[PDB]
Amino acid sequence: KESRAKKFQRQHMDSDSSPSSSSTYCNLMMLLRNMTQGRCKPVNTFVHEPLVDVQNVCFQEKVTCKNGQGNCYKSNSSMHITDCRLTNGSRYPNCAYRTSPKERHIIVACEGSPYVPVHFDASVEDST
Ligand SMILES: [Cl-]
Ligand SMILES: [Cl-]
Ligand SMILES: [Cl-]
Ligand SMILES: [Cl-]
Ligand SMILES: [Cl-]
Ligand SMILES: [Cl-]
Repeated sequence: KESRAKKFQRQHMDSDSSPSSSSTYCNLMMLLRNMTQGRCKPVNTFVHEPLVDVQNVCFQEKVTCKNGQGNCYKSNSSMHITDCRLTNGSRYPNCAYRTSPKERHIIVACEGSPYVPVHFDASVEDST
């Protein structure tokens, strides 16, 4: 049983690991974070920053969510992230991933009291 805030942490936070993800990082992390149970989650982004830094994004630049609804916020700073993409050849229960580390501003949807990230919306390179 999982709140949206807890689901966000499980799926998208990886505060305590190195930014330069090796080629097997997503294979290991998608499994460890329960994103290969029932189905292979096709795409996922992990953020290698402190929780407080990601939570604080809810109080940074307000931007439009990709679907035009909800309240989204773009980080002031470029953060260490890793994109994970399900390989073409993969099929449940065999879930293989390509790992792509990068530094990007994150855009998250926020809600609740406390007002916290509940959805990873997008990442972008450009500031402002
Ligand atoms: Cl950083
Ligand atoms: Cl790609
Ligand atoms: Cl990518
Ligand atoms: Cl999400
Ligand atoms: Cl980009
Ligand atoms: Cl792009």
